[PDB]
Amino acid sequence: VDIIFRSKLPDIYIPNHLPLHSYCFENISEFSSRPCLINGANKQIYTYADVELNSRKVAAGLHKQGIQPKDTIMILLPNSPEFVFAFIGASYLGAISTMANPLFTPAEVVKQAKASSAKIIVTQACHVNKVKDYAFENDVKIICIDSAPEGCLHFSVLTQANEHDIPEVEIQPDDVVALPYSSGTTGLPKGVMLTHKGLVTSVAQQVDGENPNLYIHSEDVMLCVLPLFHIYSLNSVLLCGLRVGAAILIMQKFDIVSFLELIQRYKVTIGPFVPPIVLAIAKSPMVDDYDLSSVRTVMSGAAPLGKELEDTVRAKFPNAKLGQGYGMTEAGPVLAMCLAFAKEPFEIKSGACGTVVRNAEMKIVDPKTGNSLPRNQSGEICIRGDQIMKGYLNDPEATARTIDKEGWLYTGDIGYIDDDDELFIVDRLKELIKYKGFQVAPAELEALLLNHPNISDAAVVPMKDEQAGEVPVAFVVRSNGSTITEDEVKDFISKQVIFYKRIKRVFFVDAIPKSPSGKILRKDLRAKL
Ligand SMILES: Nc1ncnc2c1ncn2[C@@H]1O[C@H](COP(=O)(O)OC(=O)/C=C/C2=CC(=O)C(=O)C=C2)[C@@H](O)[C@H]1O
Ligand SMILES: [Mg+2]
Repeated sequence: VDIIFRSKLPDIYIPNHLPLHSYCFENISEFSSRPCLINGANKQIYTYADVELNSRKVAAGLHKQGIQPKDTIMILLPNSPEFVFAFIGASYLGAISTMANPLFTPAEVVKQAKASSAKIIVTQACHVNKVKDYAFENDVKIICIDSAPEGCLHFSVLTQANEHDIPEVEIQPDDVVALPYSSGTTGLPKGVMLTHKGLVTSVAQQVDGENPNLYIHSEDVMLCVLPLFHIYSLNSVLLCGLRVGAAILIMQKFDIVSFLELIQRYKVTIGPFVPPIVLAIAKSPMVDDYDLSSVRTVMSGAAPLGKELEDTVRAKFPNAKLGQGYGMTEAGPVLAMCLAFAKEPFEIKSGACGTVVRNAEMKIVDPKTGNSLPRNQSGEICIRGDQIMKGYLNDPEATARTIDKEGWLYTGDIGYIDDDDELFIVDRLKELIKYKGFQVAPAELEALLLNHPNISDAAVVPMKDEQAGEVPVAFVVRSNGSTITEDEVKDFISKQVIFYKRIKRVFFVDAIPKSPSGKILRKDLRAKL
């Protein structure tokens, strides 16, 4: 029998039959006049009323541009009010938003645009070159938020639309609303189908209930420095923030001076961070010149944090509850959330990534035997609940390998739960690399390397790194007679991928360590490092 773990919080009612926009704005009349989005770039503020209205106008505009229920738009933007209006606008139509890093290479963007069947790409003028040819050849509309080059529309064409022209629509709970890309537990990036039901469940798991797991309210100011095109910020910052009526302070990029100035100036109360930001706070000489006493909650997620950094956060944020959250795109994303963040807080331990969310079930499974394990024994973390993905777009085979027929999502993460129901992640079974919290899929890089006429075989694995947590390193077997150097390999990759996917070291070997079956012995390679 499976040994099942649950939250220390009781199950709650979740209205996951509601469309995401209906749920997120359910209580809007209570904070209609309150600030919703604060743009750190220009200090423009939009109220809740504004955000709901603009989203509805954008929905009408998108419909006029040809977006029907179940159609897809691609958002190719930095953190911005426009990102938000496009995302919520598509939700109103029963449509889907796929989101991507605006700094992706042309090849990377086009691959995702093709895979997702995006009908419209929303971007900035400076990135039109990345998609122009593809979009013209395929009649994909390009909408720019700043200035429209030839053959593009301005975002104003969406906001000019009348909110009363939103068509009648019957959105179902299992309808897809968000399509972030993730490589999951093996292979290439795949389209993660996140539904209305799923996202409502995940948000509720965090912020709803008499004692919410992550207590945020309508007087909080939450920093949005994490990218909205990734699921952490999208769900835990934007969607959770909207649900409770919090102010969301948008930053387009991390800059230490801007970051500190904004926290001090706006009296930021919620800090959703990743370990590299925590590291910058611990290391920077200018931090001592700032008043960060306003921050009451500091969360780190997306990558391991560790004891040394956890300590200096305490010092630099004297009034904050500090802890971690643990998410995975396929999981909706949140699996576990620090209970020190609760309205009535629980005691926590350093290095824990939280307690499994309420209205969910967790088990720990030995990868060798398939046996579910008791407390204080490490194995693969698995989760079940309404919050998880519907599956991978156009990939039933990968879905079947990732979520079993009893509804269990296998994360590829190794951990244990202790006597206080605190989850600790100790290792990663899956091949995924995390550079500053960003996914790096080795399979993508390995495919590129194997394509080089002077490379016979290759394996990409994480190497531990202070600044980035992990960096991608390549083990390369040269073809016979090949003289390709470390820099030549690095350059070959650097010309084809976004910066964070770059190979930082190349180790040349006679053979890639493989199992008898020929699967890369990644654990063996990590051990060599
Ligand atoms: N706290 C963590 N400690 C160690 N590893 C972590 C942690 N969080 C994520 N990971 C590793 O990243 C993988 C998922 O990559 P992904 O890029 O799919 O997803 C994320 O990272 C999302 C993390 C979130 C964190 C929050 O606190 C939150 O509120 C909402 C989301 C996952 O399978 C782990 O290997
Ligand atoms: Mg319905």
